[PDB]
Amino acid sequence: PLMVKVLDAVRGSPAINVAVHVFRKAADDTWEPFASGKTSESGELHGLTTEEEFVEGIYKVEIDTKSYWKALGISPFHEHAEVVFTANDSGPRRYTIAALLSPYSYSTTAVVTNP
Amino acid sequence: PLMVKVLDAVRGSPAINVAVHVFRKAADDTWEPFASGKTSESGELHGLTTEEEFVEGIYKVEIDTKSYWKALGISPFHEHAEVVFTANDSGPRRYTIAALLSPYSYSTTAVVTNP
Amino acid sequence: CPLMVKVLDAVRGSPAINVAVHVFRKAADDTWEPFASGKTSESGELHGLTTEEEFVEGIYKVEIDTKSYWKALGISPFHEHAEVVFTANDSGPRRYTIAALLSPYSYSTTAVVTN
Amino acid sequence: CPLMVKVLDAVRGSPAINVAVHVFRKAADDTWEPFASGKTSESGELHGLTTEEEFVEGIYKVEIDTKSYWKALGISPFHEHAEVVFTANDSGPRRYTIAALLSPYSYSTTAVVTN
Ligand SMILES: Oc1c(Br)cc(/C=C/c2ccccc2)cc1Br
Ligand SMILES: Oc1c(Br)cc(/C=C/c2ccccc2)cc1Br
Repeated sequence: PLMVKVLDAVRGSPAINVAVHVFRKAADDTWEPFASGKTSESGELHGLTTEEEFVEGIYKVEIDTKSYWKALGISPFHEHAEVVFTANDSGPRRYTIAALLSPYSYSTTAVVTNP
Repeated sequence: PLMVKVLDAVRGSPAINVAVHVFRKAADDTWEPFASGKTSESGELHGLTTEEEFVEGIYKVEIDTKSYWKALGISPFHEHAEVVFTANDSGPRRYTIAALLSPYSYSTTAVVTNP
Repeated sequence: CPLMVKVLDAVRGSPAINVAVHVFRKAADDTWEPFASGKTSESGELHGLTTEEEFVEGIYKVEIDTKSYWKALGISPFHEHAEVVFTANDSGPRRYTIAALLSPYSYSTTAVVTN
Repeated sequence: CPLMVKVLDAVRGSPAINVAVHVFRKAADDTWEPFASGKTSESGELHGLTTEEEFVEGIYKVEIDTKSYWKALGISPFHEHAEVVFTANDSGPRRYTIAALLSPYSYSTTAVVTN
């Protein structure tokens, strides 16, 4: 029920091997690690979680954009791109979080579907 | 070798039933109709052309954003979103043209791959 | 002046300076006629394109010479240019800012319309 | 002042007015400490956050209260807020504008860094 897709606006290509960390806000208001992975050759990251595991909550998807641009030898502006949202509060949904990256800019969007 | 994908930033959903017209610049510098179609329930439009047909040239992909927002009962700013590019000039490539729409804004990106 | 164009560079994190911009108005025969042009300043802005008297209701196209901009920086871009096509409407607010954010394979644009 | 934040609304084509913005600086213990805050003006801009003397090199986070903005307009948004996290570096240019373009399910941000 959670997928992340990352594109590179400079190359005109998927952003491959981008690290992604997902957190969920805990009872005590701290960010607990939830899941993590790397985008594939398609710029997609699948398999982060299951419908059982992905309960209601406030989630933070951290896309490690600085590490991505540095691995490419470029000095970018942002430390990371974060997307913070409440999920599954009217029941289970499927979420795609897409991000389009440039060295000094990013854009993100969500696609939310009801299975 | 040509796909168009359109997302809606207001709904958080694919932009469905968006009309798309493709033109190719002719010998005489006019825009000749090349192909057209509508996005599906996934916001994707497949099947516009073939690798034989999609020769080198300058192409214009016109995404009919006004008609999309009007069909939804909304008065938007732009008449359409255009993406104009040279294609296949170093041999055949696969192109995805993605666009993310709001009533007073759009963003577009290209993903170009070599099969 | 009721129309201003602002262009930014997402790669360098700067105003896009000395970008040619041409504005056209749609004529009764559906051709585009030249209306105004200039080059962006050091702030990435192009002021003084027109006056209230001249800027009547109608369909306008703002063409931004993105290809020359990228080539002058030694970067190969995807698009031939960026175009923004819209209707000016006297029942809306009176001042239009057309803003564009440029990357080699992507651009984003928005309108800020105010009184 | 070396730091300005500008927020725009992609749905209405306007400045995003009276949006709360909080700036934090990363402390030696890795916690975020409050640094500056304010509300955007009628132009969507927040000036006067800090001074040159106070704005030393370091990691800063700009948090934008997008959720309250959309709810005040009667719109259900996706994100809890928008955050922009970056390093201020004295070897780069001296003035930082953080610009954000808001839609209910999307946002785009860019940095314009100039001398
Ligand atoms: O499967 C795709 C593809 Br192909 C492109 C996108 C493009 C997303 C995007 C475009 C402009 C600004 C922000 C995100 C999203 C998804 Br989902
Ligand atoms: O005066 C400005 C500044 Br400074 C930045 C912008 C940024 C616009 C923008 C940001 C993200 C995507 C598309 C456009 C617009 C204006 Br009018």
